[PDB]
Amino acid sequence: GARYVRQVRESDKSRLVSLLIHGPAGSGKTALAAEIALKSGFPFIRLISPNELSGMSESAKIAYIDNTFRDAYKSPLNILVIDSLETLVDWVPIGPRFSNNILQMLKVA
Amino acid sequence: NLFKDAEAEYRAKGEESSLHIIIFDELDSVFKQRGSGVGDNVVNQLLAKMDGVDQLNNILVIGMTNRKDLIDSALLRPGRFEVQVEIHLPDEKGRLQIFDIQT
Ligand SMILES: Nc1ncnc2c1ncn2[C@@H]1O[C@H](COP(=O)(O)OP(=O)(O)OP(=O)(O)O)[C@@H](O)[C@H]1O
Repeated sequence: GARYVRQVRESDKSRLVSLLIHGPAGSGKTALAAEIALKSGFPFIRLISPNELSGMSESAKIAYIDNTFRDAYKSPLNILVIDSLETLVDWVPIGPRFSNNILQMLKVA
Repeated sequence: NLFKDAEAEYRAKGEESSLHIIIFDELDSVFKQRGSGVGDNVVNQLLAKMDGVDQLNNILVIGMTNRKDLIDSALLRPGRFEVQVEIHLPDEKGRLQIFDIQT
């Protein structure tokens, strides 16, 4: 993680870096992500959890994500943490049902 | 129309005016985040009056609400709604004191 942070700060062509930490449930992922973020010093850090998109409606969620991403494009350096990605896109394995608009937006973003 | 009278006095007297108060209740019912409607008209009309091209420093506006994380993000910038405070439920000493004052 430290290596990636260092590259993202001082480079010329790498202007967008993603990652994906996956593992068995209960393995303690979100803590590790936050720890990797907290030892960077970036001016702008923000987090999106299901706890804040609680009890809203779908359109509200899309609007909220839009606003967050918009705010991410007005400062030199930034970091951004996203949790679960199968809970924002409400996933129930029988049928199987889920919501498509949110997924498509996240894939484009 | 809520700012007319105070404004008149500021123009007349100057810096020797008398304080005015405006109490707002349920601030979370109309002033919601502007996205990308009537709501936007309301938000803009309030924004341009709280602090606009014309200086006005003989006023004090208090606001009361039950959900503090839904007001637009531009109404909470140093200069418009500066100090934010929380009211808890009374503790035991609070109840004793309340009893003292009421009885
Ligand atoms: N490297 C670590 N060392 C010690 N404790 C850790 C470590 N990583 C996580 N934890 C502990 O894990 C707990 C929180 O778990 P956390 O929410 O990160 O799990 P999770 O993988 O996100 O869970 P879930 O899949 O159920 O959403 C805390 O008590 C934290 O101290």
